[PDB]
Amino acid sequence: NKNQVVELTERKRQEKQQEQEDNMTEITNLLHGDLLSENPRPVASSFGSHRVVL
Amino acid sequence: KNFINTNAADVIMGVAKKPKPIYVDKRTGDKHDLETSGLFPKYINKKDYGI
Amino acid sequence: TFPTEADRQRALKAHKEEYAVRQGTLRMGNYTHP
Amino acid sequence: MRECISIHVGQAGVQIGNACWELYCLEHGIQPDGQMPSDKTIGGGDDSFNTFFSETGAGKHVPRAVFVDLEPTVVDEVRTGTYRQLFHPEQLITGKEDAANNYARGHYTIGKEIVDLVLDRIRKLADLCTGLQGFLIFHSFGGGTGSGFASLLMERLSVDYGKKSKLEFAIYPAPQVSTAVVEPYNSILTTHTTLEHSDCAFMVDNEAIYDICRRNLDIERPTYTNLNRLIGQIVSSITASLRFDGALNVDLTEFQTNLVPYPRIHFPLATYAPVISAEKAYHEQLSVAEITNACFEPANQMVKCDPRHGKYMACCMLYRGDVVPKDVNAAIATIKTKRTIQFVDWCPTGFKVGINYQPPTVVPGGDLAKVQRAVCMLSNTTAIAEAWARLDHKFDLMYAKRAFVHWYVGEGMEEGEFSEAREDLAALEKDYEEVGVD
Amino acid sequence: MRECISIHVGQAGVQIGNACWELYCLEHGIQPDGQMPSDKTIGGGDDSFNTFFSETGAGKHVPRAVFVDLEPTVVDEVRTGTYRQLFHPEQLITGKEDAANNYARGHYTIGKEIVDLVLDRIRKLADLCTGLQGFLIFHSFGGGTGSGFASLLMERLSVDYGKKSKLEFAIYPAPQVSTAVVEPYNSILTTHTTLEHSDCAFMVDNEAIYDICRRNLDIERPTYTNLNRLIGQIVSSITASLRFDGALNVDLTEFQTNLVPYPRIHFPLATYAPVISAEKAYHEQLSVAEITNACFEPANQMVKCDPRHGKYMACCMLYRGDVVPKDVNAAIATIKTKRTIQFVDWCPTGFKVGINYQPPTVVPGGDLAKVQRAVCMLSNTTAIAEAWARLDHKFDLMYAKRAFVHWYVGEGMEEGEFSEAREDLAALEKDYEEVGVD
Amino acid sequence: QIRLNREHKESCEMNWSDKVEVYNIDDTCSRYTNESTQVQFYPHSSKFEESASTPETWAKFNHDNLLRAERERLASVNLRKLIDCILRDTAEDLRLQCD
Amino acid sequence: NYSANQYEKAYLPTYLQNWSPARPTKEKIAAHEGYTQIIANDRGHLLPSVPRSKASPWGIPPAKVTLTARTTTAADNLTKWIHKNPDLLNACNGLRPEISGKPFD
Amino acid sequence: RKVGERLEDMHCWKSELQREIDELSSETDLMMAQKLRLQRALDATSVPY
Amino acid sequence: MREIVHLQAGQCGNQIGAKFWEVISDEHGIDPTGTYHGDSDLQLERINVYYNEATGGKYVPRAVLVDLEPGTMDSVRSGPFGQIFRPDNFVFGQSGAGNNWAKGHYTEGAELVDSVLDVVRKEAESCDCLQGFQLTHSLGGGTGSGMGTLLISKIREEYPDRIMNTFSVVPSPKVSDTVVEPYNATLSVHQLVENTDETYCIDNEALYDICFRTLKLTTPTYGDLNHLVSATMSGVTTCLRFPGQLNADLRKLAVNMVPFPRLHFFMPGFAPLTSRGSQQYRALTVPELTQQMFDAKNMMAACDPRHGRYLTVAAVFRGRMSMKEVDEQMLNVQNKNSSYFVEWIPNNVKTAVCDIPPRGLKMSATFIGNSTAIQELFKRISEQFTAMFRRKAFLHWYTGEGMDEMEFTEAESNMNDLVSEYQQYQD
Ligand SMILES: Nc1nc2c(ncn2[C@@H]2O[C@H](COP(=O)(O)OP(=O)(O)OP(=O)(O)O)[C@@H](O)[C@H]2O)c(=O)[nH]1
Ligand SMILES: Nc1nc2c(ncn2[C@@H]2O[C@H](COP(=O)(O)OP(=O)(O)OP(=O)(O)O)[C@@H](O)[C@H]2O)c(=O)[nH]1
Ligand SMILES: Nc1nc2c(ncn2[C@@H]2O[C@H](COP(=O)(O)OP(=O)(O)OP(=O)(O)O)[C@@H](O)[C@H]2O)c(=O)[nH]1
Repeated sequence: NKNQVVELTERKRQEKQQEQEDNMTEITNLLHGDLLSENPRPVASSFGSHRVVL
Repeated sequence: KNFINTNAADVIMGVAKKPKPIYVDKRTGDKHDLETSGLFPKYINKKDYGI
Repeated sequence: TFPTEADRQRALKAHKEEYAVRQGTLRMGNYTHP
Repeated sequence: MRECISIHVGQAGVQIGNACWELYCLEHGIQPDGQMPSDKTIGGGDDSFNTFFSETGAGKHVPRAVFVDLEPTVVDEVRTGTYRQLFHPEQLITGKEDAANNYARGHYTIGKEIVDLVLDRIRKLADLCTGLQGFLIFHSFGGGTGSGFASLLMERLSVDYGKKSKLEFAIYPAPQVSTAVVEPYNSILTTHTTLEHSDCAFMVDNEAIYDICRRNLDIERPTYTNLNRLIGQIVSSITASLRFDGALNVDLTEFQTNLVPYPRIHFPLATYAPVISAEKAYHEQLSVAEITNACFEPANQMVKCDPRHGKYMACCMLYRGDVVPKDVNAAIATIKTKRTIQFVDWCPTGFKVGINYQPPTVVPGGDLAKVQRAVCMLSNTTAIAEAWARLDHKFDLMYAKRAFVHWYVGEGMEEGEFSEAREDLAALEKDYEEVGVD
Repeated sequence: MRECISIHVGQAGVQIGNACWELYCLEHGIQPDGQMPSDKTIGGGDDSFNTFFSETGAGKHVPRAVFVDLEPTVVDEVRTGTYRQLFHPEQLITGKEDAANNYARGHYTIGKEIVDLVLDRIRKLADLCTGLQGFLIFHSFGGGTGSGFASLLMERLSVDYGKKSKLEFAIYPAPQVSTAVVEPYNSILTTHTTLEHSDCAFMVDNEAIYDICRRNLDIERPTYTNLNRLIGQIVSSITASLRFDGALNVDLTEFQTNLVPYPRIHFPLATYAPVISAEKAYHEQLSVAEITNACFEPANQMVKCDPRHGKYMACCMLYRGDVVPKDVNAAIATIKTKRTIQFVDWCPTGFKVGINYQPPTVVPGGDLAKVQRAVCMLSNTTAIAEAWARLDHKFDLMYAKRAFVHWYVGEGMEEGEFSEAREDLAALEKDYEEVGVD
Repeated sequence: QIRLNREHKESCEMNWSDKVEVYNIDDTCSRYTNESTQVQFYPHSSKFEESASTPETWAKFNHDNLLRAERERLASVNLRKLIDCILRDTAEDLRLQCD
Repeated sequence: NYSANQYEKAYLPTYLQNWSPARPTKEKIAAHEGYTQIIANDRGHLLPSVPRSKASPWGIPPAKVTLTARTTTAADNLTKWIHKNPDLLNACNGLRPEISGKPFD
Repeated sequence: RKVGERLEDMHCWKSELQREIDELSSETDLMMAQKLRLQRALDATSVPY
Repeated sequence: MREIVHLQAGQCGNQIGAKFWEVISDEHGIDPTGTYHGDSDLQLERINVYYNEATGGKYVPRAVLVDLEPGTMDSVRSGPFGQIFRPDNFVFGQSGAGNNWAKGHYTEGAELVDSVLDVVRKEAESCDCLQGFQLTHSLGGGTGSGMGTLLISKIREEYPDRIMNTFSVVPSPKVSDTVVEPYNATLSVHQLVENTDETYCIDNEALYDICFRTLKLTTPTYGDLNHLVSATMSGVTTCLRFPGQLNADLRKLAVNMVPFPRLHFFMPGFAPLTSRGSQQYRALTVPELTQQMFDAKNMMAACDPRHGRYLTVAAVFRGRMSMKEVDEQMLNVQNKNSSYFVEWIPNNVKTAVCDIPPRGLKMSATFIGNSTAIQELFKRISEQFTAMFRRKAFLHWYTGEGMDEMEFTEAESNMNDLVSEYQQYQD
């Protein structure tokens, strides 16, 4: 029982470590989110440089 | 309008409607027509057979 | 459930007088408690 | 011989049956492939699995259960799961159209065309089986596809096959939680249709299942796997008599004959006492007395019924593990001496003991504790009528303002059927106090 | 001894006989060239081929069948196939003019000058034969060249030889599929000519042949190769009693004596029970009990008939492979007790059992299963009249408005033959009802 | 990285193989009974009692090898993601320049 | 379609797993006399004189229950709620259930 | 009894190392595919220069 | 299997589906060219609910685009995803609408309804069995209202057994630009309530505030607004395509929604809206999600139902959640505002949880609302119609087309009858 409980606690710690890294990776995506960053580069979906996407 | 009371009357005299006898075959077997399936229908029911 | 209608009428009056005191929505459960 | 068949209706009934069969393959040591190791247990299908699996000369343990569904969504990934090779492909009844929570839609629109197929599955299961004591029906009262489809099948299996038992298992509607408001529509429709046909209906409620776990299992964050783990343990415990012997063996036939007092009401309540965390099991001691106190402690029941608000008729205890007749008979004798426990004066004895040598096992990657002495508490009390009493005031308001009927009358019913169930219920409630009256 | 001759008429009959002969060489291991390996089986023509092939001192197995056709296309292309060296050139009776789907065009215009040549084939085959029990006529009711030409040959072989059996096999017209609208016209013409002469006619329908192909063989995209493989297996199974022995051996005479109740009607139905995909056969098991139910399962019949809509008169089961008397005699006893099985009370006994030890073999590059226990189910029931009843309410319409007759009367007929055939069918239906009435 | 992964594959494979044969022989031998055949008298010996290993140490070996493979697979996944990102950036820069 | 003799234990639903009784059977036949005339021509055609089964066969609320103790008025309907359905009282595997119970006072 | 215990103990490790080798092979195939993709990109690189 | 065929209407819709479809392709990992990159197994099999198969692993959209002006179609064709759309699906006319409702409903429609019905039935036979259809259009849109009202009517008798999902944007209450727009809207809704089964209500002014509230980016593009609504309509459709213990059918949802047949108008609700610092200042927890889910600012559809009461509510949760939190959160809100619901229905909450997170966030949700807040919407347009019909402004055009005032009489009357419907139920 104790050994099962001891390893049960370890799974808790690991999934804490697992759920933590999910947050920072989630934070990273929001940082690079194009909707958030609103780059003026992807607005030129037109073929000719003299013409823009309205 | 007591359209509340109408809805009662609407469904009170709503009678009912009918389904259609259709069957299926397989795992993802489709809705194969039972009605006049040509397989298990009531075909011999007309005053023309034999006589 | 009752064998005799006399016991049926005997039972109902016994619970009718004991209606309000008894717990449960139908007032058959037990008041109990100290 | 001694075997039975399991049925899983409603998209909720399939994930729970999955876990149950997942649980069942452990104690037999079943590999996911479908075969044992080079060890010799295969044959014509006769060993511990013969009651449950069908491992013929092909060597593949074929479970004796049919999973029925109306939506391809939840039934396909299980067909792509880990044990899908074990499952018979056309035993996993799928559909392409839903019942839309509508009893009648499943009961009329789609029920006709699929029941004939499953009836074929039933008969080709029936021919291969030998004694086939009864059926294991896994469903749900708020069955999105369970409600209508279970009703029609249990009608058809009752009318053609009436000489055996039919064991019913559904989640009881949550008293104060409702994920659907058409749920009362079909739930009462299911109940009134099932009262005159169902043999043994056993209910359960998820809220108290959750309430238990963060009480003593101490997990504030369980999962359906945890929920399915507990209920799968329940059905495992009751089938341990089939799986294992003991001082005495009992069967569902005894369960039916001895539990139900009188017709109509056939709705006992299950319970499992040694519910505790592994750590709390680790540095504490288990014996018959405290679990006998725990099993009858009012907060250990998954159904929201204050047992003191009602009175008991029957109580079945199924001790699985290392127990002796001495303490248990003394302990239950003390239970009879207790005053707060109020069986009806009608029954002198209402206790059906089950003894099984086998200590129940833990599941790898599981959450339960390691138990040596277990007990399952199937019991019936008069404290249950409040639930249907809760339903009627819920329903009586709704039907007076007749919400959602435009759908139901829209696809082919009338109001007479809805009328019948209410005096059907009014019969059940009025009967409940009459038998409750001594 | 124990031998027969096969005939393949109609451009439909030409591929099917080829595949049967293609099948037949496999179980004897015949090489496409025409000779066995250095192993010794040749002689004066006396071995397992002596009933099927004529492998004389020349050493070449010569199949005992004649392929008759009216269009050079298919007959010449098979003459450039793989086994064309085996076949007899002018046994492949070719034609330069078609019957134009017209029965009588095939029956009168060209059949006169060709039958005499075919008759020479018959007598030159007849003289060399020894036992010559009967003939294996492969045709089709909607015979574009089969209908007319098979009728005339059957007449001439009936009149000259009336002392032996004549076994007929035709694709029954598809009840809801009509690739020709003259197909009814000639079909009824074929029926009325054959009722007073034909010995045993066995039909089958392509639509249901496909229906299994994706049901249990699980092929949504099979081809005639699979279809001819299925029917080639069927005729192989019925000839296995000739090819090999078993617990008991049965001959075509016994079937004829035991199948036809009363004169005219000689039209039973064929069905083969162990029809399943290879992988489904892989992890499952076969025994007599389940295959008994499947062959009598109503959806397993290749004819669009509900046995519950009719009543049974004859049923023949031929078990090819490893079987024992104990289970089969018990298994059939189960069927006699079955309530759905509604035999006519005229026959307390309506079963003919054939046991053959030989496990049916697979064909290289085939799609069949791996069968050890096999049974082909030949049966006759009253549920067949709907097919002819389907034809007459079809036929009566067109005949009332006499469509396409300008061709038939144009090239030499009148309405009298059409007039005669209809009351014969009307006789058959009332006969079918009078036998149906007890 | 490919080379390293294949080497680790081979090592774990050979150990798996060994446990396979030992398990098979153990199962085959376990079927023995007192009255049946395959029953022979020999003299005793000392290789009967030769000492080379202990279960906990054996389990240590197995777990360590498991960890080796685990880490190498982690590194492979990381490298793959890095490669994909590099490709993305390269393509974008070339596009802008030509425009 | 008869029941056999003596060895009447080898043929039962015990192996059939039959949950609707197969067919009532018996072992008794009245001593039949009769030259057993033939009354057809070639086709099952009864000669018009002799009679047949004159086109008799040609081709849910019912459930097992005992009345036991459930209110008389409810029970009375149940009896009618069982019967009045020949589509389930006549043929085709039998279609016919049983019944029991006891009255009230 | 002791022999049976030892046997089941062995069977466990057999199972997990089976599965472990399996996913290793799968991941190796994945890096095969990605390496080939990089090779194709390098092939395409040349022309604009 | 069951599937859906989509209909693309209105010039606003021409943008709507464009953003909506590219989100799906990017969500499922298909390139703009059309060659899917096998990355997630689950999205591979359940792509046939919306897309059919083309050669070379190309997933053809089963949607139909319809308009009158070639330039917009040329633009959407020249977009990053115009290649995945089919030239077959590009049906249109060669006329200018004047964005007149009647012209798009009687004059220009007559010669195109034949053609467009052929395309849909061609697509309908291309598939086996549908749930139904959904339409992206506008009620205030001139050409979209004209076409859709025609198409919805025709498809009703065509398939009276399916789901007639409708997606329309409500114009800005403060300003409509189009001055005849209330005429266009009131006409359309008259048939719409007659024909539709489900309808979403969307307002730009609320979207404008949301940009001021959480986007905080001052100047967006209209497509950015479309990105939001496309995410919402994607989220509700995620339940169909993705696994998880939640039931997917809109009818399964619909049978949980509509108390009485005239309830077709429903309002959306969406998942974490976050600003610059709050992305790294948010502890993503089901409580704070649920708190944000029922925020008076988080709503975007029409207006604040703080004024009215809540008839039926349904929130679908996309991510790694469990029954317990949504249960207690439902209890918390139930105890939070017990009186704010209606005594006519208790337990008016309908819950579903999707276990498959979106690509970009883990724990998300979507809300669809049925409350008593729509009264403000059509009471505004009620006087709008009366004031303009008081002196029949801009009416000679419709009479020249062949329209008469009597058509307006029942349209407003039917509208008024529905207004009395909402209150006398609730009040
Ligand atoms: N026993 C059990 N019940 C569940 C589970 N998940 C949800 N439920 C409840 O059981 C009910 C199942 O009924 P339905 O929702 O109609 O499910 P269904 O009939 O199989 O098909 P759907 O309508 O598609 O959902 C739901 O309303 C839930 O409240 C589960 O995992 N196990
Ligand atoms: N048994 C069999 N039937 C076929 C095959 N191919 C087509 N059929 C069907 O069998 C029928 C053959 O009858 P007919 O068309 O009259 O053929 P025929 O009498 O030999 O001569 P034709 O008029 O030239 O075609 C066709 O109508 C087809 O529908 C085949 O390969 N084998
Ligand atoms: N495409 C697009 N439409 C918008 C935008 N903002 C508001 N809308 C409205 O969305 C409505 C629907 O478009 P359609 O139905 O195609 O328009 P229409 O029928 O040609 O008539 P109009 O309303 O005059 O354009 C239009 O009426 C616009 O008023 C926007 O930013 N882009």
